[PDB]
Formats: sequence, structure tokens, C-alpha cells
Amino acid sequence: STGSATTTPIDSLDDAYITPVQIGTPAQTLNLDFDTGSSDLWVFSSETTASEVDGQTIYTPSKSTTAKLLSGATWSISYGDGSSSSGDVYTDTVSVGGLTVTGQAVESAKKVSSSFTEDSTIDGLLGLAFSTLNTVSPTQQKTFFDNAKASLDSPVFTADLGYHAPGTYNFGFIDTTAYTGSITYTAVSTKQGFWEWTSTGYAVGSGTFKSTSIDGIADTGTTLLYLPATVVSAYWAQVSGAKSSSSVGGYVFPCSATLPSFTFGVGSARIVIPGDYIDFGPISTGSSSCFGGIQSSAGIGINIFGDVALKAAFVVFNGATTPTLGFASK
Repeated sequence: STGSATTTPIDSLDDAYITPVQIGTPAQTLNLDFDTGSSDLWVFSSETTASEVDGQTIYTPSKSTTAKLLSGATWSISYGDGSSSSGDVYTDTVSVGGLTVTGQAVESAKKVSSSFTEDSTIDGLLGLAFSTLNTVSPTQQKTFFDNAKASLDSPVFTADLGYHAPGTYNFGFIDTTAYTGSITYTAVSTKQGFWEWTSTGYAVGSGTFKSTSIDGIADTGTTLLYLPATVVSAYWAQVSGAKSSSSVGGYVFPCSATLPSFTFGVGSARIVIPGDYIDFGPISTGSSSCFGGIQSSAGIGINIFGDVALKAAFVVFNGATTPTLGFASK
């Protein structure tokens, strides 16, 4: 089997991407944030504290003839940005782009943090990291991909995120028309539960490539590109007037600037992030100070190849017995 679904930016900045997902019988369609950096499929629901729901579409398990309470199971997750959610668990039928999993754990939120409430466009998350990170207790549950894998034509999914435009998540096949040149595959460590890999270096604009190992995670659920302070300083030094602002929470730059590109290495291959992908717009409405899309990972504890990086590539998440990651230009 295969599946193919369009993923759409939630706003004009590509802050996140939402993908429609069918849950239950009859189908209830929710727009979920596909997150290769976590491993829980959780939704706003009829059980979510009413004051914490503000415009989201909810899953109502009592209206699904295939929903079953997973007795005694609870979940609770905290994300790198400080947001969180928790609740109980149903199993139900879940379909993405024509690919159906029966008995998928659907984690129903009883509580969500303010950041989730305040984002009306995201109805929940669909985790695509390794199932070892799943938070369901006392019996850990599998991700949608893990459940689907054996049925797929090939045990892979691909992320093809758009810049200020829709893109695609495919399951079970590589669309050879969706990228240019070849896909370069690189080793993955699953030791921390992430799609963790080592970039071979970087360049800023038309500058020379610096060969250096950068361990990080491919994370569709993180907006920005978080890299070591040395790398980030080298980037922003090429933008007149750019500075790190403790008050704002990272590098800002004059909105009048033209940003240089940023290249990262995948083996001997190179992925070029155009400068415009690194512009996240005014820090507040009407400001001439703009927020940068490349930020320091210092004090995160890990480097993160988030959407800024991934959307410059066609990315293969190869879930073969020994997982790997593939990147192609597009």
C-alpha cells in the first residue's frame, strides 16, 4: 500500500504545516502537524477542557463506531518549545492520504497548554519519530508509520515541504518526479529516538564550504534551523546590522536586508537554503527588526534541522531494518 497527502503551511511564515488525517468511522477529518521529532498521535477532542479549545476541530470518539477506549492508558508530553498536552487513549482507524491503519492509538487530549489553544489551525500532532519516544503509559504505543510499515510497498515516508506553498507527505514510495539529481543517503542513529544524522558541514552564501561534523535531528515539527553557536555567528556576520537579542530570544536582522543562502552537507552532496527561507518577518507587527530563521542550538542540547532546512530538500525517512535518511535537491 501507499499514501499521499498534501501538507499546507498554517500561515504566511511557514510556522508549521498541517496535513488532513481521517480518524474514526464515519471519518472525522482533523488537520495534524506531522512531527518527525516526536512519537505521539494526539488530538483535540470532546474530552479537552472546554476553555482550552479555541477554534480547533475536535475528535469525538463516542461518534466513531470503531473507537475503543484503551483501558487504563494515559499520556503526557512536553515539547522543546515548552508546550505540553496530556490525556487518555483510544484505538481507532486512521487514514492519511489513502493509507489506512486499523487499531492506531489516538491520544485524546484532556489538557493542552496555551500555545496549542492559541493556534486554531492545528488540531493535534502526528508523531513520526521512533516509537521508543511514545509517551503512552503503562503500555507504550506505536506511531502511525510503525503500524503501517509492514503493509507499505517500501518501508519509507518522504517529506516535501513547500516554501510559502503546499507540499506533500508520501508513505510507502519515492516519487522520482519530486526532486532533481540524486538522493544522497546518510546514516541514522536511533539511540535518542530521533532521526539523528551527521551533516558534513556548511557554507554561508557564496563562501567556501567548511567541512565539519554537525550531529542533529531531522525534525518537521520544528520551524527553524538550530545549529552550533559558531556556525550561526558565521552566518549572521554576513548580514549588516544583524545581532543576537536576548530580549527577543535570538538573532534579529534589519528587515531591509537581503539574506545570504545557507548550504548544509549531506555526505558529499549539498543542500542550499535560499536566503528568503531564513526570513521570519517582523518581530512584532510594524517593526523593522526581523526574526532570523537560523538560530543557536546552545542550551537546547541538540542541533535541529527543522522546516527551514527540510523545506529546501526532498527528504526520505527510510524505516528499513537499519534506518537511514535521504536528501535531494528539488
